[PDB]
Amino acid sequence: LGGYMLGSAMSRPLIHFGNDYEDRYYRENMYRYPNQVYYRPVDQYSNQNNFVHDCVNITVKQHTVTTTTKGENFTETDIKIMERVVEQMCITQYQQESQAAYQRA
Repeated sequence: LGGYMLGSAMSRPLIHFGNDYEDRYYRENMYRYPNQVYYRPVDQYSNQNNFVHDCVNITVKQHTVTTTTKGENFTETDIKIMERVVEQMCITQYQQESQAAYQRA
């Protein structure tokens, strides 16, 4: 995460899931299964999806590993979250960071 540009609070996708319970649950969880990720600045790398699974590996983790110490832990739902919000969002970077990392490079 040190050599990983924080994905400046992502696009806070808020997957909503189709369940306002979970819609709410991400809006509530966005400070943990959240609207932020860590990754390096990818000019879409013809596969940010790649750096994604690695970013979900850093971000859900930083929130369930350096953060499980705060008392904050995920469940496969909570993870299905970081995988829906983060695997998707970092994937969004596959298309979206070719924009931003084009900009920032």
